[PDB]
Amino acid sequence: AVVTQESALTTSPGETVTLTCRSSTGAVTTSNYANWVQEKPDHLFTGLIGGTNNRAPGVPARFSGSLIGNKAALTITGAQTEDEAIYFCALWYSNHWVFGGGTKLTVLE
Amino acid sequence: QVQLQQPGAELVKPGASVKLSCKASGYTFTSYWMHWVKQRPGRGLEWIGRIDPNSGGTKYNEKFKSKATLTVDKPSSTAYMQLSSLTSEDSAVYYCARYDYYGSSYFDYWGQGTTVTVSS
Repeated sequence: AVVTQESALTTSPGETVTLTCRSSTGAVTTSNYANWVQEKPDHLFTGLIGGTNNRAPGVPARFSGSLIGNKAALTITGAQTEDEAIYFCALWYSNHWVFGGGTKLTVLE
Repeated sequence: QVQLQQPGAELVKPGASVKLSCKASGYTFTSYWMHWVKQRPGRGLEWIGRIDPNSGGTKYNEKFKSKATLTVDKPSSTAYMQLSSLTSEDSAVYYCARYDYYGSSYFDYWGQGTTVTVSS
């Protein structure tokens, strides 16, 4: 399976933005345990969302995961400069994880 | 509190083997699963495999089955990844990442990554 994510998205501070995660094999369901991970400059990775919509302890409340249509989605409500990073989604396919290509989110200040 | 410590880098020769370590602190090591991920410039992330530290049970991405060996040392709460017969395609940043299997199913805490450079 191939996991696809938008390549790059640009937003401005205070806007609402949504990132998607699509599966090659069909609809993303709750059986794929969609994970959202963030990579900040300096190879700094932090887990945001796991099991489709469970937010990790310490993640600001403006991050929310859900299933929109036939895709896993990460919504950032009121984007901040600190949110400029690369967001990777990962899908579980019965015996292995497949990571998407990542989305470079630019917050224009 | 939770910390995954990985050494900074490994400079090795083509055809050698390396052993990567990921030392866990601040939580009960056997209660969370440990995964290994590879990052190459512009090629996104690749899942290598995972290990359940309590039983030693592994699961690998079929592409890394003949290349990687995952083990743990429970007393020192360290996870290891051995990579054999290295080539240039093996030069990457390798991360260890904890996965909350019994809880909420996220990759919550990540090590800082070890940069492996395969060069002559």
